[PDB]
Amino acid sequence: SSALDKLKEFGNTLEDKARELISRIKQSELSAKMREWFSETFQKVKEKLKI
Amino acid sequence: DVSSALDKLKEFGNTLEDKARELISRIKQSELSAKMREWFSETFQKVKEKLKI
Repeated sequence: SSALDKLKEFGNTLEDKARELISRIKQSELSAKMREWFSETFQKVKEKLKI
Repeated sequence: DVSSALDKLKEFGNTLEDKARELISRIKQSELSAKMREWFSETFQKVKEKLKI
């Protein structure tokens, strides 16, 4: 059963890496959306108070 | 187009998770086969030993 249990460990590492990836994608998305929001808000404040 | 990029990676990650689970089920299917192949061969061996005797 050597090739089988080797494949089972493989499936489990894959599953864990997929979930890790998803979490990092969402944290990056949160980071990017806050960057864009902050910058846009700043620019609007700039625009409303000239230079 | 960053938005479409992160979304595509989200979709990839979700599918990879699903395929990993399917892989594990396929492995348990082969496990069943291997165990039965052993049970059949061993049992037949005994049939021979018991009778050839």
